Amino acid sequence: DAPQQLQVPTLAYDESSIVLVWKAPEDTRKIVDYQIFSAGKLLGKASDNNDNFSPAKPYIDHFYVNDKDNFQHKIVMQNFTVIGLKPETSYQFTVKAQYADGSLSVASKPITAKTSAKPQIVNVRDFGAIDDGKTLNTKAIQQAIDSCKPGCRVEIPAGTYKSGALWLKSDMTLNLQAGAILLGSENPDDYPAGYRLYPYSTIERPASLINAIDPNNSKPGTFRNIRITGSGVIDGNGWLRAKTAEITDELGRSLPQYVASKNSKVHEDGILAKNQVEKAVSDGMDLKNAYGQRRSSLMTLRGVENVYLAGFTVRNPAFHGIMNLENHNVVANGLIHQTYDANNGDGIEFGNSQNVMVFNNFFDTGDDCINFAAGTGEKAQEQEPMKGAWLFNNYFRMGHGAIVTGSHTGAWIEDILAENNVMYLTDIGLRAKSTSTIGGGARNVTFRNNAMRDLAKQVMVMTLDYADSNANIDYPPAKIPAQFYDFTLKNVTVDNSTGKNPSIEIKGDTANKAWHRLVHVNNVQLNNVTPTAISDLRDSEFNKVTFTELRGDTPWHFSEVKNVKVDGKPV
Ligand code: NI
Ligand code: NI
Ligand code: NI
Ligand code: NI
Repeated sequence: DAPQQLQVPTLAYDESSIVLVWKAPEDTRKIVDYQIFSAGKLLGKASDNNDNFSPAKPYIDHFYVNDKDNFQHKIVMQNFTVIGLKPETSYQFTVKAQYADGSLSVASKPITAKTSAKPQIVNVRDFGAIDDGKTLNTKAIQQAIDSCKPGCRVEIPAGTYKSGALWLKSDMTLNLQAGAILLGSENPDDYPAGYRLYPYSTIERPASLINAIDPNNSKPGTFRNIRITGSGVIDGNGWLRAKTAEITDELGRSLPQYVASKNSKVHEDGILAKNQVEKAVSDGMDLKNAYGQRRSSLMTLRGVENVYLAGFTVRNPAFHGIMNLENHNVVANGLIHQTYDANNGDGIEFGNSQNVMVFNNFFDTGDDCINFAAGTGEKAQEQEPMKGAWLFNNYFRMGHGAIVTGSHTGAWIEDILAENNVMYLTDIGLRAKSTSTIGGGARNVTFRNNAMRDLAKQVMVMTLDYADSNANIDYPPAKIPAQFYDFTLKNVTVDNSTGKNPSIEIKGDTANKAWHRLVHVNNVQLNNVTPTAISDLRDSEFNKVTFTELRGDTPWHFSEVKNVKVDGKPV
């Protein structure tokens, strides 16, 4: 059957290049690659193209190096980058599946796609931006952005440019060139009032280092067509290095290591984080809220329709890494996150956003790699559901969970597909969490065709707490309680999970009517992991789940279950 849904991701094109992605089927056992054709002429194979353009790809190939016996699910590439094109030119494209036996599928339905016109180019050095070792460049960089006409590319060339909060606008690209480091100011005054997370949030957070934030309005379409690209680094200047400041990773490359702090330690551990918490406490906040709310995140983009993030390295946030709040049509392509172990330094947060795509990312994060959020309590639905996410061809290294939905489930997290990824040293593959009074939940979540090694904690955890007016809770409680259902875990392999907690852990509170339902687990092999602990679950089935080298006596531990089934036989 022909590959489906060949497409250019939102804004993933410029004057000389176009990125293509397509769906891979559920069952890829026979598919070993994809070949891409332009006007029926072979441009190449997806595997080879990713070797060239994806920062995840060498890590992903390397993951299989010691996999004699073919234990690990072999992921396929679902993207191809076309370069060397001409400005304002249409190109037609098809894709074919390449099979084990060497034959090819029928072509996909073609697409035509057109490169853009060569953009006005604005260099920040022409506004007096300077890498001189302590000029603050905020004004220079903001002047360059302000001078932008629609379609402008703003360039930060090689060099380290210290900067305070910057404010982006519609219809522009900020390009961070090779050798460019955008460095956060450590001065809290360089980050003025930014935003409140939700409309009903009461504490104002500072601006991030990079912002698309309208002072009054969060609605999707407040901004449009924002692109941040290039192979340079955005460094938030949040934290000191850890005692072991740098490590050599599994490819022999160096990773930075950021101190893992807490609210009572930030005065010794923080840089911007320290200074911002100090300023907030002296302004009157207790230390807990100052730590929790008053550190600048690296990037906050709110109300943007069409966002393309590509190529850049993220380091050292004072708080979160990349935040998307109420955006539509977001693509993150080939970002490199090196933020281990900055406290709350998650890779990408998606908050009440729709139609989001992450591919070719490398994640080494201080918190969750990819987190989904949708508000809290009765007011949550003041906002869009968190709906439509497609996460593929990424390499997850360290982090609190590769795919996390969310704790904040109020308006619903839904229609999430994470396929053809590799995880190595990550805490957890799939994490789903909520409490009763948050409301909403998550549904239609598929985690499939992923391979995992040396997980630090557990494979998959779905947890639902009660309570009640037992609550020290800031939002109004939800009338309909939080639930999870319609979760699919298929064609997944894990070798080693070094935590002492349950490999597959599903937990609720059936007494208080809190259960999960409609969990479908098919064709999963778990080697050298602990037994499962599955609670509060109904109308679910586990088929062709094989445990080998079990760290315990029996894999299956069930309690408080209704209409569930292994494979194929009632529990
Ligand atoms: Ni090859
Ligand atoms: Ni640094
Ligand atoms: Ni961490
Ligand atoms: Ni956490």
